[PDB]
Amino acid sequence: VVKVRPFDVALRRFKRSCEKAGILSEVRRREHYEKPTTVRKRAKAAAQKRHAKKLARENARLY
Amino acid sequence: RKQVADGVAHIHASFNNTIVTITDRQGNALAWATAGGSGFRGSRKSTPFAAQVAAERCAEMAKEYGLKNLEVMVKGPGPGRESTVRALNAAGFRITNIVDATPIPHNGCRPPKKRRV
Amino acid sequence: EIDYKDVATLKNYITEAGKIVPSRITGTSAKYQRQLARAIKRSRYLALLPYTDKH
Amino acid sequence: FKSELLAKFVNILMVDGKKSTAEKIVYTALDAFEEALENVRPAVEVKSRRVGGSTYQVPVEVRPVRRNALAMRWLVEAARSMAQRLAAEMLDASENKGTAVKKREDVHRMADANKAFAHY
Repeated sequence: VVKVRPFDVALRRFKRSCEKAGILSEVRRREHYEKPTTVRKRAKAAAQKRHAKKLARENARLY
Repeated sequence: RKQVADGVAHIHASFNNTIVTITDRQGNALAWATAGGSGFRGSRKSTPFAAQVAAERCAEMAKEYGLKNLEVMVKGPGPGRESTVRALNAAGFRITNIVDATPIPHNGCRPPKKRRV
Repeated sequence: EIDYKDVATLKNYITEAGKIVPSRITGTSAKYQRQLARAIKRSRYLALLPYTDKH
Repeated sequence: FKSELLAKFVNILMVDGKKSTAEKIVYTALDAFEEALENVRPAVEVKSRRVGGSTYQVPVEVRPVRRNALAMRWLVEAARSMAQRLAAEMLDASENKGTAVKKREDVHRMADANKAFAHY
């Protein structure tokens, strides 16, 4: 929700007011049924990648 | 025609088409226009620009009722979200409020199966 | 010490949409976050908070 | 005349190294441009992309140099005596008629029809 208080701002403010309610995110989640197993598999690989990043990104000479 | 000045634009941006239904504030329809009735078909319906035209076509049919101020209720994930709203500003209409009206179930019905395309 | 009646506090932990805010954002302790979420949800049932911005 | 666009025009008219034959033709029919060019110069053209797995005709700007060059090419190609065909075109080109002007039109037509692909 954005009360137009110029329009160009208001539509950008709108576009960021709906990012933040994860609206488009949510529609794309609920377009097709994610089977619960697949949901978890994604979530593990997410966590696993996130860690395996940070770990080696603390191990982060080059030249 | 009952002349109305304050109204509501309901943008329905599917991934396929985009519909624009300009109503009074009581949600009685006055005008409607659709990307896939405003010329474009198949691929090109699902573009911002087709939806823009829908909005334009609807706008210049909403002036019969003499509308001036609209609130924009943008409902869905489609390409014709932003473009329709621009096409209402750049068609005179003062936009008061830009609501998102996308239906979000609070876990509800099992969506259709995934496309093994 | 979270009450389903203390709307004012609870409102610091809901978004404009009405959504419960992550504990990551707010910085709440897991234990507190759990108790918020419970309170917020009791508030919502007493229509002291809203479930959704729409309604 | 001491103009690089004129140089271009003849070289775009020139065939098989024959600059003289060309130069004569253009110089003579000029005795009988900068306007008639500017009424053929196209601002917009369709290109084509492999979009993911199809071929879509996507509108793009013509940059000013290609603008003058595409015009010359279109004049000559329509135009193609020659001096009794190269003022013929390049006067109807100041009177928004012919085939070099039809190009500017039928190009813009194609782009107008493909605005739905403009920026995507």
